[PDB]
Amino acid sequence: DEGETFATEQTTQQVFQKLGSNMENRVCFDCGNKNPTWTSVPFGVMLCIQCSAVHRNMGVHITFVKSSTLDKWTINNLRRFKLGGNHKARDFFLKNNGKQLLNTANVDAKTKYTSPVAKKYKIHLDKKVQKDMELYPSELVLN
Ligand SMILES: [Zn+2]
Repeated sequence: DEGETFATEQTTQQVFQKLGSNMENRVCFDCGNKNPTWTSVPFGVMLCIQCSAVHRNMGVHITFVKSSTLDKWTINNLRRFKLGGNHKARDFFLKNNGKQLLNTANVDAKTKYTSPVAKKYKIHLDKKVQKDMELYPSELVLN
């Protein structure tokens, strides 16, 4: 549980700075609104304020949200964005015949985030996060 301490603001900023270099991470993963600063932590994706409200209403059983710029981030939570982000998520969905779920319109979020491809992705990302916790138990190392 060495990774449950809160990360420093500069580490938090550098994490989201790194994601921000990829264009996929500059648009909301659910609706494509520009410059999302909210997040769905378990899926490691960036969300606009509106979709942060959609996710919040789904319940913690499915997701929970945090602001990249207004909330304190734990080490373990930041890991999901070192290793995740919108580009990694989208690439997994494309490979796992789930491009229909990536549309910015006419997709219900609960269906999106409880689908098989979504559940396999969270497991995929969870393994990467567990490996990172074992190699880097108390600190967030960018490469
Ligand atoms: Zn959105």
